[PDB]
Amino acid sequence: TRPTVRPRNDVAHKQLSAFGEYVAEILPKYVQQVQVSCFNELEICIHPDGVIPVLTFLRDHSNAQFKSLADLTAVDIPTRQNRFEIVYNLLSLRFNSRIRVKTYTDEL
Amino acid sequence: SNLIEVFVDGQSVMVEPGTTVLQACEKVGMQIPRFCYHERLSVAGNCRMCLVEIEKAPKVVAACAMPVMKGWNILTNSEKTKKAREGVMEFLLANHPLDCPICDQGGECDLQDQSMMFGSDRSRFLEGKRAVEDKNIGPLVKTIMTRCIQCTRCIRFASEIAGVDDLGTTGRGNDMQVGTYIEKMFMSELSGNIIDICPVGALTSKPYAFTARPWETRKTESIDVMDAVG
Amino acid sequence: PLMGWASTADPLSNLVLTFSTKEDAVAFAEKNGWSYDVEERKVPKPKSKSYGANFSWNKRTRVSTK
Amino acid sequence: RFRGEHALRRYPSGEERCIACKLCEAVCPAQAITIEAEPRADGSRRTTRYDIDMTKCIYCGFCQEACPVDAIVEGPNFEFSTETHEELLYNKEKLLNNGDKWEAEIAANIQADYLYR
Amino acid sequence: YSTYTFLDLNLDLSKFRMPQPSSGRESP
Amino acid sequence: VHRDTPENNPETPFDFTPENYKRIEAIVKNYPEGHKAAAVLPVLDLAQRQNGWLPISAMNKVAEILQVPPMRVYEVATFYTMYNRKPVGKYHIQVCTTTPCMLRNSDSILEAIQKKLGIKVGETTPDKLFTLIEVECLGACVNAPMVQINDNYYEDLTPKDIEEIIDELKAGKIPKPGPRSGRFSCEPAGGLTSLTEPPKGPGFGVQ
Amino acid sequence: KVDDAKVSPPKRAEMKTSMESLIHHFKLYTEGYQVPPGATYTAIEAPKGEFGVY
Amino acid sequence: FGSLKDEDRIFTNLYGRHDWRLKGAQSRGDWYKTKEILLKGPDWILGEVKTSGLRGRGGAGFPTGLKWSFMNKPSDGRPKYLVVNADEGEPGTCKDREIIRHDPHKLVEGCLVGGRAMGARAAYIYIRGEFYNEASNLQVAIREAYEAGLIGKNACGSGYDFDVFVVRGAGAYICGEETALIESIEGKQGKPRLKPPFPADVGVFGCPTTVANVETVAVSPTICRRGGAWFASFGRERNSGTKLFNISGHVNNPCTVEEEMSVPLKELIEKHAGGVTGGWDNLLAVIPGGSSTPLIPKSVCETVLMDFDALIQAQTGLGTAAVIVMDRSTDIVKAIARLIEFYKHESCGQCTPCREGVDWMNKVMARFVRGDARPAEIDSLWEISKQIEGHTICALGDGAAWPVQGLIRHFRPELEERMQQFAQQHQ
Ligand SMILES: Cc1cc2nc3c(=O)[nH]c(=O)nc-3n(C[C@H](O)[C@H](O)[C@H](O)COP(=O)(O)O)c2cc1C
Ligand code: SF4
Ligand code: SF4
Ligand code: SF4
Ligand code: SF4
Ligand code: SF4
Ligand code: FES
Ligand code: FES
Repeated sequence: TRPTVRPRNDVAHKQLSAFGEYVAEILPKYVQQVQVSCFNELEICIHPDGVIPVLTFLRDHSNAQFKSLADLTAVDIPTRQNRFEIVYNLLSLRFNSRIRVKTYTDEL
Repeated sequence: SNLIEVFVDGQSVMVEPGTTVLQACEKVGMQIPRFCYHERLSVAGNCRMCLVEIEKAPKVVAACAMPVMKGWNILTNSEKTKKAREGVMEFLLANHPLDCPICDQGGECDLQDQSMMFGSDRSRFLEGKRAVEDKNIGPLVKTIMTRCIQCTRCIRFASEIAGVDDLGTTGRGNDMQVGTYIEKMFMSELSGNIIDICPVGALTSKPYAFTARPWETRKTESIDVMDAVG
Repeated sequence: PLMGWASTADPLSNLVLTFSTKEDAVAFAEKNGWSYDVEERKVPKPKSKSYGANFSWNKRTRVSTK
Repeated sequence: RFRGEHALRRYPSGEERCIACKLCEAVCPAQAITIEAEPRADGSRRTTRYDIDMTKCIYCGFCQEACPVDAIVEGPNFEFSTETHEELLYNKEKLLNNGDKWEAEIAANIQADYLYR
Repeated sequence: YSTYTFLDLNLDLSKFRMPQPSSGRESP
Repeated sequence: VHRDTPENNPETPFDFTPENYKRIEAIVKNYPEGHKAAAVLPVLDLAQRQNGWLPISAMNKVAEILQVPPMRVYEVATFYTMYNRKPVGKYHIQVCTTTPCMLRNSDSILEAIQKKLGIKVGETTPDKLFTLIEVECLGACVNAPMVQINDNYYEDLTPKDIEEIIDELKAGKIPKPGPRSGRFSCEPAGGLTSLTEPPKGPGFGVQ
Repeated sequence: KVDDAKVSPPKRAEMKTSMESLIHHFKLYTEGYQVPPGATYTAIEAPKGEFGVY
Repeated sequence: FGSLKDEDRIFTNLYGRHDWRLKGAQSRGDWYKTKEILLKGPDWILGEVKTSGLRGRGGAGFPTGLKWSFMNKPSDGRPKYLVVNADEGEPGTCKDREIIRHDPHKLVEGCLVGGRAMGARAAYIYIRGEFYNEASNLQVAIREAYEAGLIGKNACGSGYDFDVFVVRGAGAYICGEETALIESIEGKQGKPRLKPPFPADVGVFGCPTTVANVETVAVSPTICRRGGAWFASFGRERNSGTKLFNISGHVNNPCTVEEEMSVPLKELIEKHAGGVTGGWDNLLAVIPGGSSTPLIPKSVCETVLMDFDALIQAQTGLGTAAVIVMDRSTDIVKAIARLIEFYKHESCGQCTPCREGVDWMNKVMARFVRGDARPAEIDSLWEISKQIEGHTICALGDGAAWPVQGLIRHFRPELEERMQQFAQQHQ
């Protein structure tokens, strides 16, 4: 628009669009929503039964290593009918990319 | 039956034949910036601060006071609306004193909760600022009529509900004041109720006057017992 | 009694939560299990206003001084 | 531009430069300031009580820069070390005394440094 | 060419015929 | 200047002449009744005609005539230009300065009035009656910078008229209510005649 | 400073002449900015490791 | 356009200036065929003005044959009135107080004739208070004919015959716009309404009326009388008829002028009779209209005729029909700056665009006439003129952009040399 406004690029906005298209195509037992963040990051909603396998799919592979766990965190949210929000975060050291795993839960 | 299907922002909504652009756009959940329009009063068009760019038209209209014809495209956010709201609300912020250290509506005033959200970014005047003088009305209403965006909202109050016809519009052009021409005091019941109506810091409270700014108070609702209706 | 600071016990005293709806409003006072009392939402009259009705031939709404 | 003991300046021949506009208390991050104004009898509004803890004071420089009328100034003297917690609470009529023990010190500083900010 | 003498204009012959008035009502 | 009243004369008084009350009958007969309700533009101006400048007690009087609130009258008298509230003179002179009158050599019909008269510019005379203002937009800029008076106007101005109209009114004469020189009938002057005749066969309304 | 003044405060010699400068000096010190919703994460090279904010 | 004329003859729509100005017996032109005109119905006159398609001389288009027939509701239960203007608010107009000067009998000729088209009840004409001697003779001109049994309340031969009620303002505003006149006809302060509520023939005094100009109804007798096949006389097929002019500014004889459509101003202004300034090799910088038209230099406007689209082919058209020039001695910036100074002393004060936007300019236009410090304020002053169009209610918002917006055009070294002089003087 002008100076002092962040310039975007459509390169990573297309690649990270195209990459995680087939993380919902090849495990459609667990992944129930994927959305692309506008600042070139990926979120992927995962049912809490798929806490171990979709990590385990990522953990070793030829196309998506993601071998560094940067940050595990947790957010609480009243008025959701399922309170909390567990958010995983990983790092593709071969590829320089990020993806977050947002698994909802409850107390009990 | 008896409605016009009118498209706001490219989205349908069904309004009565005879509402306004203001109320219809307030049905789908939008607030055009309002100055000269309170609900419980009459309607005037004398600040020109709702400017909707109606689609497929050269001109720009006021959404306060016009009907809604057969189904328009009420296009709120465009590149001609946003050149008008930014242009009207640089005008009135010129002839205006530089308070908000000491003016008592420093928490809510609508030259301040528009002018971050809508409106401009910097000033170009760069000297001027006419300065009229104050007076007294009563020992309830501190009156500093320097501030005065001249929206004619307090004047339509008196001719309305509180039926004492006492205030007026005195002058021509830039030279006009608002208050009573003779030194008559204005006092009845409902006389101190104008200091909610007044949208800037001209009419402000006399006993409360200089105590506390309104981001610190703790609002708890309650019911008052001095009278019949509660 | 050294300055005038309005000191206090009552350790809750500053808690507002923001719930989205009535349906999930009362669904939190029970799960932790304390009593409550519910207000109501109030939305105004729709209503009928029309500029141009301020000028009459035999009606009573006719404004001046503008 | 050093930070230290607090002060309240005043105009040429005195006016107590403060106007109780309530901003130096809304951006203390630590909520030290405690202002309670009142309409003073002449008509111009002033403070009655003004309280700065010297223990919750985290020494930002957010009071120094929020003030429109240029009054409350972090003054350049680290002379401190009192012996009682009952003492480091400041009133209004400490700060003025502490702000008129020098103004030859402070006004030599601000005249050098107002050109940047 | 006369500052006064408006009764020659106003009410001299325009008072005999107004006409009529009927002018309606509008009480209000 | 200001537009407020610091209590010179709340009760002046100023009541009308019984010749004037019957002229109020004719004005109300014109307007349709009910929305008649304000004949304030001839009625208040008739009060100016009796006095010459109307104080605040005149404004309170006409409210009782027309049963209006008084603030409905204080308002209207302070908008229009012709009404006078400060005291005035016997001859209230108007020098019509505008853009084309500036082009029509107002420069000598400017000051050199004060060199002719001896007062301050834009100001009343110090003694009684000469009060000088300047107005805009009355008719002909096709004439010279014309000077209106309280009953007429003086077309074709010049410093000789400044040497005359100021001079002859100090003795109380009538300095030519019209064009003092030039064309008496404001004609094209080279197109003025145009063969004066009956207008070429009236009666095309057969159609 | 970032120029567009909804994020930076203005100069001290600017909030003292003009009118539009107090309304963005005052109200940028009673309340803060207004930032749109949505999460984020980042990382820099802190001199012993990272430093990330979610 | 035809044959580039627009002549001047004696077969005109005016009676005569020097013949007789007092009361009279309505010799040849006035009251020639009196009752036979209004003997027919309204549709004989409705659309009859389409033979001219008279655009209207108030200061806009929207033809006066169309506003009387169309945009005219038949009846519901309430009366109707006529409001004839007579106020001349554009500076240096003089189109009025010349019609009232020598031909006052013609205005009541088509007052009763024009009101038959609407079927209105009464007639309210509105004269400026400042014109008092001419308006004194107007009420005398009533009693010459109206009192003589020719008009009202059933005269002559028809059930439709009515009066004319003369009022006066004082120093008002309501010249330049309607809907402030029907407010000031009441008694309120004349701060105008919105122009499309329900516009002026829906919501009026208490019941819907019309607003016309002096020669919008003064030509209406003879245009219904002569008609033709003459009503398209000069100009192109856009505008038709003959309109009244005036010559002011710098001339040997600034005088009243009468002509028809689309005459070139190079031969029209020099004629009748002297062009005493520089006819050529001076500037002869001309203004098309009264106040709603900015400057033009010695360029193609002298080759351009006076058609409505001829000036609209240029940057700004005008319907006030007022000509003012400034060739050599006058400063260009100095004259028009006192025309912006004019608008501060007439403007209403309701809308925050006009009020406190003109005074943004009048404070700084007086700086440019002085010659002062650094430029590029001009484009800022150009933007503010670009920022009052649809913002105000009445035309005086639109009539205050135009003398600014055209002075900023057409003229590069206006103050680029003047402010240079003060920048050199301070140096
Ligand atoms: C700059 C300007 C000046 C005007 N001056 C007058 C005037 O002096 N007298 C008048 O009756 N109308 C004047 N008008 C236009 C009024 O709006 C007009 O009288 C009204 O719209 C009726 O127009 P009509 O002739 O088509 O009936 C002026 C308009 C403009 C833009
Ligand atoms: S008191 Fe001031 S803000 Fe309120 S209506 Fe009057 S002028 Fe407007
Ligand atoms: S009324 Fe508006 S402009 Fe005046 S001090 Fe208050 S917020 Fe500022
Ligand atoms: S120094 Fe400034 S912020 Fe602090 S009390 Fe005084 S006026 Fe208010
Ligand atoms: S230095 Fe910072 S924390 Fe301490 S009193 Fe000042 S603003 Fe508050
Ligand atoms: S242009 Fe502006 S000031 Fe003039 S009448 Fe219209 S709204 Fe009022
Ligand atoms: S914005 Fe209040 S008048 Fe249109
Ligand atoms: S404007 Fe001054 S005489 Fe026409």
